Amino acid sequence: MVNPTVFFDIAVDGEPLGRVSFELFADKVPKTAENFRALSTGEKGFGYKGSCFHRIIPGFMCQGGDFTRHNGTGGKSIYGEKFEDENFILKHTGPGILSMANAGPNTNGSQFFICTAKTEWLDGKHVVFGKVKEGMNIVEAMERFGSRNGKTSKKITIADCGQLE
Repeated sequence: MVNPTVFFDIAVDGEPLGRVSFELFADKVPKTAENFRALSTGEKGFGYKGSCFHRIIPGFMCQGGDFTRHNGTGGKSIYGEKFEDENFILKHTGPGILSMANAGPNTNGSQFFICTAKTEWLDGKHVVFGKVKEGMNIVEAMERFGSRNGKTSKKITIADCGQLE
């Protein structure tokens, strides 16, 4: 095997921005990687396609994944609703890190965030499970639509998403 690669085609108020591809560390966090992969392909009948990045903070991160409530309070995993923190082997070492958002210990659903900088204070609190492979320039572009409190100036949506490799 080899770690899977998924992609997100980002749009700003419908206007295509570009593609961001991610390598999912299935070799270190198989359960967390699988949740993201399946939600990216939409194979379970629900997922990221059509959802938006509701919280974008410049110099920090781009958060999304709430396909149920579309406001940062919903979303769900492919294992029911919420699942345990698999492990904290990987750290938020720098820009491009893909990690799970949560509401405290063992509350992983579908929400995730892409770091635009090293965020060591999240180590041991959020499960790191992947990283940007291609399109970091697109993530930087998305970052320009965020604000200090996270509210986005325009709607940043996942026009399409799926698996490449």
